[PDB]
Amino acid sequence: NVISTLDLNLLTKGGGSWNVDGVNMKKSAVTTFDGKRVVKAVYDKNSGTSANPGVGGFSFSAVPDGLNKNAITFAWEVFYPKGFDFARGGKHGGTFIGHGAASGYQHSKTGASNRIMWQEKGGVIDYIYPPSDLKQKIPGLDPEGHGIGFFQDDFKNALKYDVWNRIEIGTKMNTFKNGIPQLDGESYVIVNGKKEVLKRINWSRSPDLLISRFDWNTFFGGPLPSPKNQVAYFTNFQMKKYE
Repeated sequence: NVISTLDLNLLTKGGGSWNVDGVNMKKSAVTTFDGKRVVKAVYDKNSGTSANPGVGGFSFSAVPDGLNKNAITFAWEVFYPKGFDFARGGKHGGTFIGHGAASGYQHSKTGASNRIMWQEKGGVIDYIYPPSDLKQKIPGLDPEGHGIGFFQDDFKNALKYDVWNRIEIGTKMNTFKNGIPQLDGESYVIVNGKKEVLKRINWSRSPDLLISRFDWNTFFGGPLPSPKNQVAYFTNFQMKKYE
């Protein structure tokens, strides 16, 4: 089910068939750790969102050759050395739908996003910014304020220390019938083999607005930044069929 795997030796040289762009390496680095080619994500104390002054994490986008715009999964592995402080959560990355803002406390009629966040104590959630002005039937899936979290009770302390945790996030567009979005989009999260699915999502308002990119942007919060200088390692970024 793997379509392609990002070669991190090409991360700032176009990413091969991933078409990687917008790399913000910051204080992070591609290196070798535990026999694997990884990105060492460096989170300085007080780093998080732009509201916080420190430097932390790294980002990139990709539109890989082979991206199924109607349904796709992205996957990666992350190693948290013992003692890492998860604070009260942060971002990994995920998929964006359409165009227009769908993060950063902004929404748009044309855009949505489906991201993984970590949580306190190494929990995981699905974290969604849905489009403005688009009907939803899932209670609280609202395009205002911050994103909407799902699965908090299913992945408590799922991210263990000193191990390669395996993460996946699947996104499946809703269908349209005579142009009306059909509230049959889906999302799923997998952490170390445990999968949870969310059904009945409207991901976009019209069939021209489909999955448009992978967006990687790892940082603490909001609203709390990294409480100390610390690192995590990410590896094995894959684009996979939606299962």
